[PDB]
Amino acid sequence: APVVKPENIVLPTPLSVPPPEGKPWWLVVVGVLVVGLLVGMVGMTVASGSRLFLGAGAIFPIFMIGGVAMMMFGGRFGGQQQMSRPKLDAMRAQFMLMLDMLRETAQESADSMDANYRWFHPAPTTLAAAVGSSRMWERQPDGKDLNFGVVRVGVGMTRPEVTWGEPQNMPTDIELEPVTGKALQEFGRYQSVVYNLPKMVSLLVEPWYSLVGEREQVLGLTRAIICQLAFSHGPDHVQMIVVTSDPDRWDWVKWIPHFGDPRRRDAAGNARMVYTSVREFATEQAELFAGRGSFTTPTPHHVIISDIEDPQWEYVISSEGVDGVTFFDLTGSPLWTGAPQRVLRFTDSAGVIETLPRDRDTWMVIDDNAWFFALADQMSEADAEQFAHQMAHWRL
Amino acid sequence: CVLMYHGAPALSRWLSGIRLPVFPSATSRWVFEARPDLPTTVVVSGGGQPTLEGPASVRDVLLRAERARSFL
Amino acid sequence: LVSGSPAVLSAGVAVLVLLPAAGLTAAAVVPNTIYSPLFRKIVEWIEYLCLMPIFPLALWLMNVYEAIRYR
Amino acid sequence: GYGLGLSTRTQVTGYQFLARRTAMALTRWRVRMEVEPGRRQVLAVVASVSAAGVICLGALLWS
Amino acid sequence: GYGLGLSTRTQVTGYQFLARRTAMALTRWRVRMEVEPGRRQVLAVVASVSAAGVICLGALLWS
Repeated sequence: APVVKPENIVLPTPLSVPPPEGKPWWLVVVGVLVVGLLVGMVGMTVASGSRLFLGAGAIFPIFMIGGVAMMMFGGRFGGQQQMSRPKLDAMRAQFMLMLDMLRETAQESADSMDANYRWFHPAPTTLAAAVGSSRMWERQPDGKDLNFGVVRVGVGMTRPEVTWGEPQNMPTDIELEPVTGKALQEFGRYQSVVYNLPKMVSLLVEPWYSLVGEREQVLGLTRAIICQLAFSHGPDHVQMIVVTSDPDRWDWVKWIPHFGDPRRRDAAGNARMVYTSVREFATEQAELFAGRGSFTTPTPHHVIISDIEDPQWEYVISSEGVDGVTFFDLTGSPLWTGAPQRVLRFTDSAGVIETLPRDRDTWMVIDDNAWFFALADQMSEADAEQFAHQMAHWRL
Repeated sequence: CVLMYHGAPALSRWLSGIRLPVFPSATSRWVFEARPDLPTTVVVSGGGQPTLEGPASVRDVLLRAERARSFL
Repeated sequence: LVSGSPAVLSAGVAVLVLLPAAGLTAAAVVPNTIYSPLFRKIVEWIEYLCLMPIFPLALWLMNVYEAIRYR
Repeated sequence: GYGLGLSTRTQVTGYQFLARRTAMALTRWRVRMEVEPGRRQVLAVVASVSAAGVICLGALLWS
Repeated sequence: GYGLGLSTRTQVTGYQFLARRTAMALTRWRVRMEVEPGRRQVLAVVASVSAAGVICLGALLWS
């Protein structure tokens, strides 16, 4: 399996620069007087015309031969001093190269995180491998449990494994040099996240989820979820239930062994755990549990999917849920949408999920405001059926 | 043209519509955790393609650079 | 009005129709665009540089220089 | 402190500073004062006047 | 920061630095900037122009 490592990197301290005080008014008067003298002298050389005067009038005022050095006293008397520029430009360049070294370190870290996440969370299309890496996740609360109950739902941002230590000793905002300050702002802004990684939902932290948006968006995501669980988790660890009013949309699930009821047998094999109503629960085995405590492992973790739109769920489903079972409310209703942290809302036609920001590690909500979460890995019925025809080939 | 040979990289920056950052001259706020969200490119066939994601508006730098080269 | 030259007429109507139109274009463009800090210094210094000539030119209009040369 | 009592030069500059800061608060509606174009352009005026004076002297020397 | 708002000279040099660094990133494909021939040769251009100006003045003094 791949490797990933956290790091901590302190950002460098921006440059400081003293703001120019501005020249006093008499200096301007003196400058104008000096120019007046210079033009008066040369003018009287032109008016006098003799080559002796034309020599003398240039020979005596040659002072720049020393004044090029005496510029150093500009910083003593307070004249204009543009000449510190080269040193500052060198400092800028140096700082920028240091920042580049940090950026490439962030790049390699983000590449490692990407390789790891996509190894754990392949895209739905790629799940047709169906062997070798299939069903390899494990019940037991160590190791694989970090990804046992978690499902890739989309792609989006995440915080890197590098941690940006504070740029200590920040100069005050009048001393702060514009370039290095702005560059560091942009670094902190954009190296804050890795873009287009797999976005994950943990099944172990919410009693249910409710899917609000357009019907085919919601369905496509649901098929993707189902096939992700079916590839990643074996039928002995995760069992599946679909409760529907439109079984034609769900006819593909018959091939998937996770929908097989081990208790009832028919001609085709195990009974399909697809019901046309919540009243059609003739199981009563997933409905003798207690309320659910979010994990911080049941024998199968039942996943019950509903798009029946029936008021009768609120009887067998309290405000807290059932122990070994997580739910997915298709066709979002006020019964299931009573917890915004559970609502995955397709805000944009492409399938942009918004929900609450959750911690990468604990999956716990970090703040209550709804925000961009993912673009959903929506999958077609044909691809789902094709994967199901692959998964039906296996019985281990 | 002898001057223009020296000014040709600068003009090719300027015509390509690359613009260097504004400077926070007096706003005195330097921390902004706005984390710009992905622009997302829908595949032109549409049907059954999960749409792709690029990191920000800054993806237009990749276009502007190739334009700057062509100007130069 | 004082001069009867058609060239003066053409220049006058041209400046009357262009200069406020240029002001309109400046009002539409400038608040939306970015600008380079260098150009912003030129647009500052334009002010001081158009300020400075006016007193010498004024003294030229009074012919103070010619009076002080002669008187 | 009524009347025509004496004042130190540090108070003269302190008042002129408060006058400029109040002028900037009057024409603009910001008082962040790290740079101030008012001074810069009155210096440009001073340059205009001193240049006119200089040329007037340069005119005096002819006879 | 839209519009024609004021800017400090430290921002003027900061922008000119980012302009040179972007120009070097454009003509060459390296941004290690410890030395930069672009500046050196535009200084050579400046030397050419200032020498032409100087000789033009030295030509003016003849009559």
